[PDB]
Order: sequence, then C-alpha cells, then structure tokens
Amino acid sequence: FVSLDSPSYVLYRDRAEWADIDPVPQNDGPNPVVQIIYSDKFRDVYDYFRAVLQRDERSERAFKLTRDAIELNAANYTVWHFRRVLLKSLQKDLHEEMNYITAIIEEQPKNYQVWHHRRVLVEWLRDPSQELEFIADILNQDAKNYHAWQHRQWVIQEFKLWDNELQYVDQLLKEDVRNNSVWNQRYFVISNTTGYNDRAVLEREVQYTLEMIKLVPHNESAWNYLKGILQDRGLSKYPNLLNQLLDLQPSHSSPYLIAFLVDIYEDMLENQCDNKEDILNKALELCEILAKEKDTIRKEYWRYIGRSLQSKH
Amino acid sequence: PVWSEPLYSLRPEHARERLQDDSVETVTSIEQAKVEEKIQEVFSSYKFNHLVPRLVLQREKHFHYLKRGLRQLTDAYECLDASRPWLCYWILHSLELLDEPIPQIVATDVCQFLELCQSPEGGFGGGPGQYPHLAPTYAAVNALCIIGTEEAYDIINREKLLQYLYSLKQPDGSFLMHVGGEVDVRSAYCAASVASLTNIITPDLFEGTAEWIARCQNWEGGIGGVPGMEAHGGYTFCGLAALVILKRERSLNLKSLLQWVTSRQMRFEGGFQGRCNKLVDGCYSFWQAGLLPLLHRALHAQGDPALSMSHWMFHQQALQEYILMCCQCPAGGLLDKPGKSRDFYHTCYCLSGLSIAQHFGSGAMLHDVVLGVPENALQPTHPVYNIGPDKVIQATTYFLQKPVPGF
Ligand SMILES: N#Cc1ccc2cc1Oc1ccc3cccc(c3c1)N1CC[C@@H](NCc3cncn3C2)C1=O
Ligand SMILES: CC(C)=CCC/C(C)=C/CC/C(C)=C/COP(=O)(O)OP(=O)(O)O
Ligand SMILES: OC[C@H]1O[C@@](CO)(O[C@H]2O[C@H](CO)[C@@H](O)[C@H](O)[C@H]2O)[C@@H](O)[C@@H]1O
Ligand SMILES: [Zn+2]
Repeated sequence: FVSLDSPSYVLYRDRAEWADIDPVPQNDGPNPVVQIIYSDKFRDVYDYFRAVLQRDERSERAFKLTRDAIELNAANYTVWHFRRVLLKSLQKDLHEEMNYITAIIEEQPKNYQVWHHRRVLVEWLRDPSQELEFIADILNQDAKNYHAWQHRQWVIQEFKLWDNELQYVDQLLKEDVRNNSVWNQRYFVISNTTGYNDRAVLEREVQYTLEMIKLVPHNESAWNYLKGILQDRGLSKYPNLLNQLLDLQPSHSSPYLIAFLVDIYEDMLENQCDNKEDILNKALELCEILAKEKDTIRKEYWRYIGRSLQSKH
Repeated sequence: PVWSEPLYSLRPEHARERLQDDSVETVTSIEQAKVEEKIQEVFSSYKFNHLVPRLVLQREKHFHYLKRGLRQLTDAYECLDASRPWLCYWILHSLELLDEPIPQIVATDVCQFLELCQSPEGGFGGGPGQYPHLAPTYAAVNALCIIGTEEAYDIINREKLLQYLYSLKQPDGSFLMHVGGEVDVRSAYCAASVASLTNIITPDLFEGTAEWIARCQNWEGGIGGVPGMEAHGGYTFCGLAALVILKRERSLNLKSLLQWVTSRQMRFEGGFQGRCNKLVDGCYSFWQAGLLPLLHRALHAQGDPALSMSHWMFHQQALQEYILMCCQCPAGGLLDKPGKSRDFYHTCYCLSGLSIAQHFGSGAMLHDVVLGVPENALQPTHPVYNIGPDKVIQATTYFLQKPVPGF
C-alpha cells in the first residue's frame, strides 16, 4: 500500500484501521543500557508490531505491518518468523512473496534472515525455477557474496540442478580467476557429480589448474585448489608433479611453489621414500628459505614445520 | 634506545611483500592493491627515517567511546535493535580487555536488561519481547559471565536454556540458529559455549555435532558455514572452538587447518583476511588469529614435540602493527581498515586479537610480546569463549555446583 518513505505514509498511531488496538511499548527497564534512541517512525511501527505479536493476531493488517518492520530492520528475525506464520495462516500467494523477497535481497544481500526466508519459500513451493538466475544476478553485483553461494549450493543439491554449474564456474573464473568462492564451487560441483576418483577427471583438473597457475603464478586460489584435489591421496603419489614444479621454480617461482614443494617432501617422507636423508635436507632448506626470506610472515609456522620434520624423520 | 622501536612493517625488505598481480588485473587484485597502497601510506606515517616512536594504544579514547555506548546510542543503531545483547558483550569485553572497571550500578543495570531479553521458553532474544536466538544468547551469557556476580549468574534460567537448545537440535548433529531459523556452524559454537559455561551439557545434546562440524571443513583446510561451503575465518573459529569444548578436535584434519589459517595472515598488511583472496580486516585479528592458540592446545594435547614454547604460529608482531597503526579511530574505537568507520564489533575483536597477539601461554610457559609502550598490554582473553580466563574459571566453577537441569 504505502512505503515508509512515501509522501503519504501515515504513522500507525494515526491510522483509523488501527485505532482498535493499543500499541505495546518496549520495556527496557528503569535504567536502560545500550538504549537506542529510535526515530518516531521506527518506534511507531514496532510498538504496533509488539501489539500484534503479543495478541498473536493473524491478520492482513498485521501482515502488511511486518513489511514496514522489515524495512526498518531487515535483521529482525522475530518479525520474519511472524511474517512466515502469517503467510501460512492467511494462505498468502507464495509467488507474490517470492517477488517481494527478490527485491528485498537485491537491496540487502548481506543478511542471514532474507536468504533464509527465500529458502523457506522455495521449500514450501518446491519450485527452484527462479533460483539459479536470481542468484546469478546477485553474484553479478558481488561475485563473492557468501549467502548467495551457500543458497546456490543448497538449491543445486536439493533439486539436483548440476547440469550447467561447471559452465557457470568456468565463466566466472574467466572474469576473475582469483575468485576463491568460484574455485570452491568448482570442487563442490565435481566432487558431487563425477567425483575426483576418475583419473581422466583428475588429470583434466590438474592440467586446468596448472594452466591457470602459469597464467597467474601468484594467484593463491589456484595453488590451494591444486593441493586440495591431491592432498587426500597424498601429494607424493604424483611423482610427475614434483618434477614439473621443480622445472618452474627457477622461473615462475614464488612462496606458493616453494611451499608446495615442502608439502610434497613432507608427504614423501611420510611414505618411506628413497633417499630419505636427501629429501629431508631439501625440505629443511626450503623451510629456512621460507621463514627467512620468501614467506617471513609465516616464519613461526615454517620453523614449526622444520622441527616437525626432524622429530618425524 | 627505549624511545625508538623498529617495526617489521617498516623494514626496507617489507616493500617486496607488495602484491604481484602478474600483470593480470581482475576485480580481486585491483581491490587488494588499493588497500595495500593506503596501508603503505599509513605505515610510512609512523616512520621518521631512523626514528620510530613506540606505538600507542589510545586506551582513554577507546574507554570513553565504550563507556558512552553502554548507556545510549543514536538511531544509527536501529540496525542492531535485534542484537542488543551483542552490544552489551562487545562493550563489556572491550572494557574488560582494557582493564577498565565496571561500576556496580552499570553492572546491575546490564543484568536487569539482559533479564528482560531472556525468553520464557529459554535463551535470550535481541531485545525485550523478541524470540530467543542463539547469537544473542551466546552474547548475553558471555556478558553475564564478564560481570561475574552471583546476581549475573542467577539471571540465567538454566532449565529453560537446556530445553531451548534441545528445541534447536537437528538429527544430523547441527543446530538451528533459532526456531524456524537457518543452520550453519555458528549455532554449534553458540550452543556449546553457553552449555559448557552454564554446565547444562547432557550426553545426547551434542550427539553427532562433532561429525557435522568436521563435514564443514573443506578442501582448503578451513571450515565453511555448512558442508560444501568456502572456508571462512568466522566459521572456522566457531567450528574449532566448538570442537575444543566437546573435546573432539581430532575429528578435523588439524594439519590442513593450520596451514590454511596461517596462510590467511597478509604478508603486507600484517592483519588477517577472512577467506582466501579477500581483504584484510581488523576483526579477523580474533576470528583467525584466535585459531592458533586453539590449535596449539589441540596439538599439545596430542604430544606434538615440535610445538613452540614461546610463540603462537602466526606473526604476533605484524598483527599488533596492523591493529595499532591501521585499526584505531583517533576519536576512540577500533575498526576494519583505514577509511572505515568505528563500531563496537570491530572494537571488541580488534582488541581481542591484540590481546591474543601479546600473550602466549602453554602449560607453565608464559611469554609476552607487548609492542609499543608497556601500557599497551591488555588483559588476557580465553581463546574459546573470548572473555577473560578468570571469568571462565569463575563461571564454570559456579555453575558446576549446580546440577544439569533434570539431569
Ligand atoms: N554472524 C555473522 C557475521 C557475518 C559476516 C561478518 C561477520 C559476522 O560476525 C558477526 C557476529 C555477530 C554479529 C551480531 C550483530 C551484527 C553483526 C554481527 C557479525 N554484523 C552484521 C553486519 C556486520 N559487519 C559484517 C562484518 C564486519 N567484519 C566482518 N564482517 C563479516 C556486523 O557487525
Ligand atoms: C558466534 C558468531 C555469531 C560468530 C560469527 C563468525 C563470523 C565472523 C562469521 C562470518 C561469516 C560470513 C558470512 C562472512 C562473509 O561476510 P563478508 O563477505 O562481508 O566478509 P569478508 O569479505 O571478510 O569475507
Ligand atoms: O582439509 C581437508 C580435510 O577435510 C576433510 C574433513 O575433515 O574433508 C574435506 O575436504 C575434502 C577434500 O580434501 C572433501 O572431499 C570433504 O568433503 C571435506 O569435508 C578431511 O577428510 C580432509 O583431510
Ligand atoms: Zn570486520
């Protein structure tokens, strides 16, 4: 009907259709703390929200009131819960509510309540037809919105919409190969579809990642993904990777490559590798290089790794 | 000389820690470079050639800002009308860290207010009359424990609190944040924190929880909000702290977690980012750096012979430099990064993180590294609960004398 900023907006205490119910003031006690000096409009809406809540009035007027309460503070989970109780009791059109939550999230995308409300609606409707496109629009504004990605994973997994997500991942990595949220989605998609046990898939992923690394040597996300898809089996289980990284050291070096070498040596020593002494010495030299020159911010960590290696091998 | 203290961030070699974008620009590198340029300007403002004055924590300014916020706030805080117990906690904990006494009157007033926020169904809501929610419940309990008086302790309706937690427990081990609410690792931590402090943990309350949390650790080594999601310092702190309380840390791959969190400290800024390839932020001084004392304890419990007996596994000095030089608002209060406005949340976590960076403690070993003037030394904070260790002991001791509700 009328928004909080509309020129014809009227305070609830002045609305004739609300005269039959007394507003319920918030009781902060005689000597309040962290007391918020609310604007007149804010207090007005909440004095009436408190009245309808206390009265558990499942009405259309109460339903419209929650919209104003939400605009005043979209983080008020109590209002959101009551609004959902009303959607149910009043048998409100859920597609209309979806259009509402769509506009709300667009305005305030970094908020837990709005995304949960949308999930509940999708669950009630069992209709995910608008999700991937809507989420894509949110991500087009902030490619790393955590709630957006989380909601995306839920929808995809709950309604089995895996078919085009890898293509989506590839497009976003093209726009920003440093987007860690996208590399995460990549792992999410592959592990839940083909899995990484298929050696053809793993090879494709390793090649893809190595190519991204050559293009942007200092992008940590690609390095982390490379380790991520090989760590469970053990980095030392991939002998060719060590050689390839070794050849790049002189040129495409970096603390990421050096650290990866240490991770490989660590696993090698853990698996009774040949030339144990030689590997240990190489690993310790690299730990020192990292701690003293190439990754000094992590000196304590690298010193610890050096000592751990000696205590174990 | 005592009047000059060399800084890690001011070393000439530190310039080599600047971002190398490989000549490939993306939104990520552009934003990172912008932050670094601003931070370098700030760093340089504390250096006068070979003269480097000791850094100063503006205690008095922070105190006055905090003292004022504890009583009243402008309508600018209407956005936090559903998180008032958080304001109480952030402010009280900051004052506690600054070793600023809490007047008896103020203490009793806070108690009365939190009592008004407590729901008859158990737990606390964001304000009087609001439904209970695990976030403000966690904050309310921490605030009451910081006050630490029998009056504060007894405000908590333990019988209803346990029933409330039961009402949020899911069969897969997770917890809802509130009735009909969302689920993510924050709930497990909020529940474990309040339940352990108030001694209301039952054998079945956290059945399956440790396993659910472990499922949240991902390929990165860190922990995400729910299984499958990106590792974030916030959810990682919640996950590990909850597991420590449950004595199930071993359910995680501590090696990948350790490597992940240490990688979150920014080589140039000195502070921590919340997730890979995102920006440095003062509040992660706690969420991220706080994971190191937790990891230290976990590894120490397993008999790790390589653990340090004097330092946490992150650059303690660099973090203190970032906080002291880049996160203090001249008018009092702390913040995310230069250019951002102060708020109680960042004031609480920047200070919490500074305290962790200043104090190392393991077994009988204690080693302090207080950068700047000695007055910068803050009171210690417990890595699990983030309230004074003295407050944790006093509260747990008090509640341990009470039975678990309905056994
Ligand atoms: N739960 C949660 C959570 C989600 C996101 C962040 C930090 C978070 O930690 C917390 C914990 C408890 C909180 C209680 C009331 C308001 C909060 C909280 C943020 N927000 C939301 C806006 C915000 N600001 C965001 C912010 C500032 N620094 C990091 N963040 C990210 C801020 O204070
Ligand atoms: C007890 C309790 C409630 C703990 C909360 C822990 C915590 C800090 C969680 C953060 C989760 C999150 C959604 C971050 C993304 O925000 P962002 O994108 O704004 O931040 P970013 O850019 O730093 O990742
Ligand atoms: O950090 C990796 C570490 O996490 C565990 C859970 O403790 O598994 C996570 O990471 C795997 C990829 O390495 C995923 O397959 C799994 O789904 C995710 O939970 C450990 O098994 C692993 O060592
Ligand atoms: Zn922050």
